[PDB]
Amino acid sequence: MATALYTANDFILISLPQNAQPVTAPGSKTDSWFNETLIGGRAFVSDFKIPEFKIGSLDTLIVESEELSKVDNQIGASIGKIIEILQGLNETSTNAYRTLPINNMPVPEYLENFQWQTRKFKLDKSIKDLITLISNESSQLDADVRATYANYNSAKTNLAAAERKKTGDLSVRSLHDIVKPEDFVLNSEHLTTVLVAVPKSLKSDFEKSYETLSKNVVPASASVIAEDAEYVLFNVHLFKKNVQEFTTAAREKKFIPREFNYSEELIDQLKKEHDSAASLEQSLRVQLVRLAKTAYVDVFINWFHIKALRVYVESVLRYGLPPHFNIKIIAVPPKNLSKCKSELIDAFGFLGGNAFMKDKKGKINKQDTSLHQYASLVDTEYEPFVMYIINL
Amino acid sequence: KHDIKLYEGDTDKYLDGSGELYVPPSGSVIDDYVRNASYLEERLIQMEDATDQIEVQKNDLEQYRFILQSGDEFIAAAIGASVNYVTGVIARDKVATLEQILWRVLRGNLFFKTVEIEQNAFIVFSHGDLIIKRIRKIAESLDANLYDVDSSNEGRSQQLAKVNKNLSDLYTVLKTTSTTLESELYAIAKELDSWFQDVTREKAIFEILNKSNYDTNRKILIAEGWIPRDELATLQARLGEMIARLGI
Amino acid sequence: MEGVYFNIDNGFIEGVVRGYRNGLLSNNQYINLTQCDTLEDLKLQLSSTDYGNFLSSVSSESLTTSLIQEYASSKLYHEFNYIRDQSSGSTRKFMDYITYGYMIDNVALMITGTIHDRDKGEILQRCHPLGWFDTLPTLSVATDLESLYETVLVDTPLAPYFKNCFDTAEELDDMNIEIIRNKLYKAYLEDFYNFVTEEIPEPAKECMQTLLGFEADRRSINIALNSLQSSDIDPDLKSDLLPNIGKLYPLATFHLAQAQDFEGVRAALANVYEYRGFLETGNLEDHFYQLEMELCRDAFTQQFAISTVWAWMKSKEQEVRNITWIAECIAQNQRERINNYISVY
Amino acid sequence: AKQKMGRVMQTAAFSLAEVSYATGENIGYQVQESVSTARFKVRARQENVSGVYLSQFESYIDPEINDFRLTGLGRGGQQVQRAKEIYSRAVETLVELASLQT
Amino acid sequence: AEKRTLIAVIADEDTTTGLLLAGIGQITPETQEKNFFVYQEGKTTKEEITDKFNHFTEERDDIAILLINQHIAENIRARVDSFTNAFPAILEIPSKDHPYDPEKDSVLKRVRKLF
Repeated sequence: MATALYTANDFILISLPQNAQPVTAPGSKTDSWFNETLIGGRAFVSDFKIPEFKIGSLDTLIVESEELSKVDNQIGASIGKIIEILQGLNETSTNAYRTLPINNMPVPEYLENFQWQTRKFKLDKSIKDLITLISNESSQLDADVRATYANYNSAKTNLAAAERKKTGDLSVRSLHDIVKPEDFVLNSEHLTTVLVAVPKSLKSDFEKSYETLSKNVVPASASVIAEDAEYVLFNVHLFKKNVQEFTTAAREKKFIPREFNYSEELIDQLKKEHDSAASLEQSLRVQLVRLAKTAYVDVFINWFHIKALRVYVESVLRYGLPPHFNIKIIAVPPKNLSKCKSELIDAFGFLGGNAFMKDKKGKINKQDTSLHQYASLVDTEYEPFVMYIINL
Repeated sequence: KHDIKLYEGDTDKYLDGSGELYVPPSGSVIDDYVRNASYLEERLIQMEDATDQIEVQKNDLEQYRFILQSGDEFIAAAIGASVNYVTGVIARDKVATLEQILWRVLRGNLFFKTVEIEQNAFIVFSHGDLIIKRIRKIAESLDANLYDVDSSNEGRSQQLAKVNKNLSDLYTVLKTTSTTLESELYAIAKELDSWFQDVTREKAIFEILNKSNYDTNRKILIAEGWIPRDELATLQARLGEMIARLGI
Repeated sequence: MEGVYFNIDNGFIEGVVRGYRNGLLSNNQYINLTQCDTLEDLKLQLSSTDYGNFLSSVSSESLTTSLIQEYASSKLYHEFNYIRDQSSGSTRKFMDYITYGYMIDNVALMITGTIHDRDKGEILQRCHPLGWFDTLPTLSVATDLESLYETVLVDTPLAPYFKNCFDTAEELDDMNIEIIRNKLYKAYLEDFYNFVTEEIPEPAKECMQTLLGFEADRRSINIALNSLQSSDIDPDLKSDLLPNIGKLYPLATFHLAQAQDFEGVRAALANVYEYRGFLETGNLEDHFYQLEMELCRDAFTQQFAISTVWAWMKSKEQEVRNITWIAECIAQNQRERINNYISVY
Repeated sequence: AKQKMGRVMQTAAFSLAEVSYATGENIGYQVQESVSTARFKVRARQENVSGVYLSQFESYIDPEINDFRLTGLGRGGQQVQRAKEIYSRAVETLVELASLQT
Repeated sequence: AEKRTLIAVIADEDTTTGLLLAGIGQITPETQEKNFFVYQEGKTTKEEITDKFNHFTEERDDIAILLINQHIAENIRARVDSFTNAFPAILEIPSKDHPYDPEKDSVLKRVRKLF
């Protein structure tokens, strides 16, 4: 029915023997029935004719289906996470990347022109290597997109800590962009500057007190260099020995000193931290948005490669011969899936079972039970003919 | 074990009809009673474990009798080895459906499903000789006895011939066990009550006499006296208001 | 409506609680304390509060484990033990029941602890009506259920423990730590509900009502998350099913509690809740705290209410823990894992 | 490796300590009843380093060993649940480094 | 070789608790004697640690690696130094809220002389 719906079309992939005839329209043609009869003719049929592959023996065949089911579900999940990493980044908002190009060809248009891709996946190769290659590609790609989104989240956290240090709230913050040679003196060692983080109420209280906190406090130094909502930030100059007396005396009044000296290396390194943190988040975000989009397409081509494979092998297991099947991808318009699924079951169901057949509709995903999951590795409810439901 | 339940509230008297009969007016010798119960405890433990081991094997082989006969006829591979058959018992034909559902989803339609009603269900799956393990995994997980060949007895040709002679040993060896157990049961039921009454009475003497310090700081007088045995009867009639007249 | 009643008794309990809340650590302080890493600064912020009294006593710039536990124990005696005794009426009773309900988890653990064999003396802080010098040891030595009932009758007023013991006779509580505690909590939350229902006509519950339900939902999802992938027995109330007005449903809690993975539930539940369903055990833990932290503060807007004092007690348990967590990191010059990451109190 | 183990052991120990104090009960007592197996064990090998045989160890984590039941305590249970996960990772460090010591 | 697969602990209460949860030690089901020893700092006499030392090294033999806190190991310095065997291994790690010291490390002393 749905699982990550935007405005994307939903697809049902079916395969049949070449001797099959519908019983719902007797004597009619299969290809004609799909376009014409099927859910009031609002059914858009596209080709999707999957080639022959190297099929194993009987013992190996059981094991080939078991793995197709697992790998299919992994790729399907992993793509779901990639879409999410984008959704969160605001690179997918209204609609994006479920209808967007897949190597310069939209998603619905791409399925119709999808018949097998000879990009690196060959029919002179074994089945086994096809499952191992496609699945490795899919896992590896997801892991890089995940590693960058984790690093980006960390990077935001560093930048946020940094802006507040460069001005915001005082409790860990020392200023470094509002320096001046006279509001911040330290050139020998006699004079130093202590900064005092003072609550707003307490601002008058500091202007009065500043001189009395220790002996040898420089005259008229008390000025608000910076000011925020909760706090007003003062500079006072005084003698270095006296800094201990000054700080303790400041804490009785119920101010909070923030210690920052005007050493050259200090000023430079805090400033650097702000900059280096903005440059890390910036570079990363551009590579990361690009990397997911590039990953997205690859895992899309790979998801369909397994399904095509999965469906083909399964068809062989259930119908037997001929090995030549009549295979289609039917584009269902959103919310007609249940009605479409039922009609197909009535016509074609007799072929795969004349008693192993019941009416069914839609696709429900669960971890309540394992029934209704349509899979050949866990026990499910047996479908009367090969039909797989794709939700985009 | 005996499926006779304890009688209690206890006779230890010599007033009563039963008191005289199930408790001898004589003295008690602890050694004799310990040795009597020893021999019987040992015999039973053998008898009880042996009935269960013998009985279980019999119920199974009688079950797999009909199974191997039906399964060979279902023929030209009865003593075959290049074809794989799976004979199996299952509790009911209901449980068998759930198996059928696993099979069809996970292995394809490589089975032929036949069923015969027992008294259980004989189920039969028939397969290749190289897909056995996968069928086996399904059989284990739904509690079925589908084995490749049922029974560890197969050794004559047919399988069944060996099975049928081993089923004749099982039946007669269980019956002999049942007889030894029965015989001994009728023999000792009555004896157990008498020794039980005797043993109660020994506990009481020791207690009367002071066998621990606690009985001492609770009653401090213990007296002695001689009662003719022809009169033992009348002393036990009144148990004593806060006096114990339980005697030898 | 609240303050539509004149009470001699409510006036005493409400003012004494307000008197503590004045010096009490604000939201802004906790925000300042995470930022810190300076040994001296942590002292200063705290010196000034109710907790600051104890801090002054022994002056330690780096706070060790023991110091923190000692300060919190001292602080629960003035704030909770004392208050009850100079309070009277229905208002003292409501305070006794909340304190005793916390005691039932502690004392239950001590009793269960005897069965396992364990060392006792001082037991870690909680809000209890009377210290570990009065009630808790007397209850502890009786492991026999029969004697438990008798020992509760001596306590005037009665403890909840009397009902809890009735229950363990009929074996609706089973054995093992995890299952017992889940049942003790289920009762705990049930007692909260019965009280609100009687109490409501003169002091209404608005702020308290929203907080009591959100607390209930969180507690139950948490119990379930714990028994997800650790084993779960399906017929037991290890899913913590309890009445609700429909904010959390029995069905949705049961799905999570069993070992089948049911992370989805949390996400569907949230629409304004902090916990939204994640793959990080640690991130879930952070969120739980912040949610339960909010709405206590909102409850303070009301006054002359049973609503106010309840929300305050439950905030106090969450503050003692925050103090511990922040203080220890700053002591050995590290930053917080959970507290630095949370930012809404 | 001594310095490295020390940092890891102090950090895992402090996260466990915080949790013990917040819940208001001592987790360690609960933990001592439940410990009756060990997940992380070693398997011994003799390795020729020159002509002499030295003791080497290679560590195994039993996957047949479930989680202990010290969770579900309420809010206090969440705290222990996160706690064991950091600690199993940490403890693995101590043992793998320890193989060289012997 | 293999005849030992427990890791025993002499450590502060929190460190030990943690380690057990993680699963290293145990309370045995046929000796009913711990295969770990918890320590309350400064509250436990130096003589009790020594009994426990003997216990893991000698009176038990299923101990592979013996872990021991530097703060604690120092108190009973004499017994640790005298233990020079590899069965069980002695590996001193820093105590909780204590930094590395090469001289609370029995093995490092031994190695340094006679190199």
